[PDB]
Amino acid sequence: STPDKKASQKIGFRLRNLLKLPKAHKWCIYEWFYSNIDKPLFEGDNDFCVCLKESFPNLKTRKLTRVEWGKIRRLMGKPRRCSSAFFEEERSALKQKRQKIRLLQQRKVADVSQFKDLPDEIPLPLVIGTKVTARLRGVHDGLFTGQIDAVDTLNATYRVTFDRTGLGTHTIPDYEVLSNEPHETMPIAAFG
Amino acid sequence: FDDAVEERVINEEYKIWKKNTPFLYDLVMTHALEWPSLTAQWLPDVTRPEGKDFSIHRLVLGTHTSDEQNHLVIASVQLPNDDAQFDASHYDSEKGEFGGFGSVSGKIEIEIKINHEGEVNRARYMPQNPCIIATKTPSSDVLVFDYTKHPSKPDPSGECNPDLRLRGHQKEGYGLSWNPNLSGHLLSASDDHTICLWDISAVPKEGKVVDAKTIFTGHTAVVEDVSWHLLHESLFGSVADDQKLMIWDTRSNNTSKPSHSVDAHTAEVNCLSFNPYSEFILATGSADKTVALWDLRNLKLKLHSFESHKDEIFQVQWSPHNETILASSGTDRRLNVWDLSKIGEEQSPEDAEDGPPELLFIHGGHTAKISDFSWNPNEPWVICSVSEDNIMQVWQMAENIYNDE
Amino acid sequence: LAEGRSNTYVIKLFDRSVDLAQFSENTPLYPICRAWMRNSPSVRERECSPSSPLPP
Repeated sequence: STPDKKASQKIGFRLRNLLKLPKAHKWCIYEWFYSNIDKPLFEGDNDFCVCLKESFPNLKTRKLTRVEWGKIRRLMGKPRRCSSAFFEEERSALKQKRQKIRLLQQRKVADVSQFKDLPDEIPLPLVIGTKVTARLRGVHDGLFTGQIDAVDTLNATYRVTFDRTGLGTHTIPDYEVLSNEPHETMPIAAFG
Repeated sequence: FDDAVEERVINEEYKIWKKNTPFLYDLVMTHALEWPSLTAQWLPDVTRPEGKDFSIHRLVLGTHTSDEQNHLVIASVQLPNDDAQFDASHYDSEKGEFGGFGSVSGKIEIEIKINHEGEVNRARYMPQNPCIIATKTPSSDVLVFDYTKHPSKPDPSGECNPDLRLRGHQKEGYGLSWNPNLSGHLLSASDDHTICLWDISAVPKEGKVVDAKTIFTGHTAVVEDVSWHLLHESLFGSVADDQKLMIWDTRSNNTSKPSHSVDAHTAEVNCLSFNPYSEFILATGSADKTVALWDLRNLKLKLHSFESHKDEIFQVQWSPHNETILASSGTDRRLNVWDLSKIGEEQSPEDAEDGPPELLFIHGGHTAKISDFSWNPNEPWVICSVSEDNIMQVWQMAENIYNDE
Repeated sequence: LAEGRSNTYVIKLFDRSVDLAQFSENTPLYPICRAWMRNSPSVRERECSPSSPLPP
């Protein structure tokens, strides 16, 4: 081989050793995998920026020294102790938010919309016959690429066929699928 | 059956914690290791480059590999000074070092890898010389290493070259601690119900295997952890599956009967930790999901109790800067931080749902069992926690929680 | 899949693609995992440009 190829071979083997760990793979799933219905809830301009800038519109930069982060934090309050009760409350809130979203892609109306996420660019409902990325669980565990075949709007799941032979056709909820082709955003005014 | 819903709820909880992190943390780094670590310990030495806003700390790491080569790892984690210049809006999902906070030069880089037979159960350095490091093997014996006598890059010959190899057990274990006062005194705890004591300060340089100085057979169930006192050089406690906390004294000619014996919990007891400022206080965590504080001047009354862990407890560590702070972790994916001084305070009526008035902070940063963690002894209130999901997090909670201006 | 000089090294693992020529032996595993989630595209033009026109 070559010193570069051998080295890059070592990087590849490192990654292989890392991915042979089921828990590490699950973490890789949690860290970066976002369904199209989850991305607008988090990855947009988050509530921290909005509340910070509304409390100090006179603050210039969103990045500065930790010592002034002490002030910008104290002058917002004491963050609530994040606990099991906090997590169940926030999970219920996420259920409400994503219930709102699915209500939005039946081309209907939704909540009063005081949330700082998803102003208008709600992710679109999936089309039939496109390539999407989803997590398949069970006897073949992991994340896989596949093709979409159907929609289940009533329960908000999808029917997919995978490009990996031997896996076939399975149903996967809306919040565990990612669309590879470029993300599509359309205003809520189109959603209703 | 429920593996789908449990994975789903873990995913949602982690995403929510990632979303509302900036309020809760002054600094987090999420770093993915090559193999899971059942251990972590900040090395006492700190170096500060001149004119640079970041210090260069150092951590001792082990690997949990299935069958092939394991390692003892000594990684260097760069932490920012108080004049740091960074961002706190989100993590990053963008820069190639970590989950965002702290200096741009926050980058765990491995420095020393060393051959180690089997997985590294626990690796504790010896206080009188951070060069020497003990390790716990899944086999019977307990190894001792010096990383000065080893190449930074391991030789692929695969020879385990411990400075000493310590024997005296019959099975494996997890308890292992040095005496911080007397050089070379090492305690180990194993499944064989015995607390074996070694001393390495008085071993030949020609002898590469050393017998145990003494063996303590007080426990009857599996011993889980053992720790020396932090002011008394001759006093150490141990916990076991037998729900019994026992306090031992070295001066005792009776090594088969402890000086004290306490039925601390109603379940398995996995950890204990002496208070480094009050030589009279110690705490334990246990399988009954409660953390039992104790006072050494009276072992019949449990000083106080902590709840709100939903699962087992596998670790407890007192703070090195404040005598009133300690943290615990277990099979539950959360690491809780307690405050003694807040005991008995009357909180608002609802907040009892979050936890008792003294529960100071809960860490929602790990998707799997948190194996072990340790406070940084140099930079206050910075903790490195490792977990079974190949993740090494170093984080510092937001400043305003611990300060009532 | 397409074994690699050092112009490009791609390994197909779990039906995903990652470009290993960008990473030296010193790189941590976190960027590698992120890239392997990315399903490494053709070009690595720029890393989410640090320049920000965001005003006060």
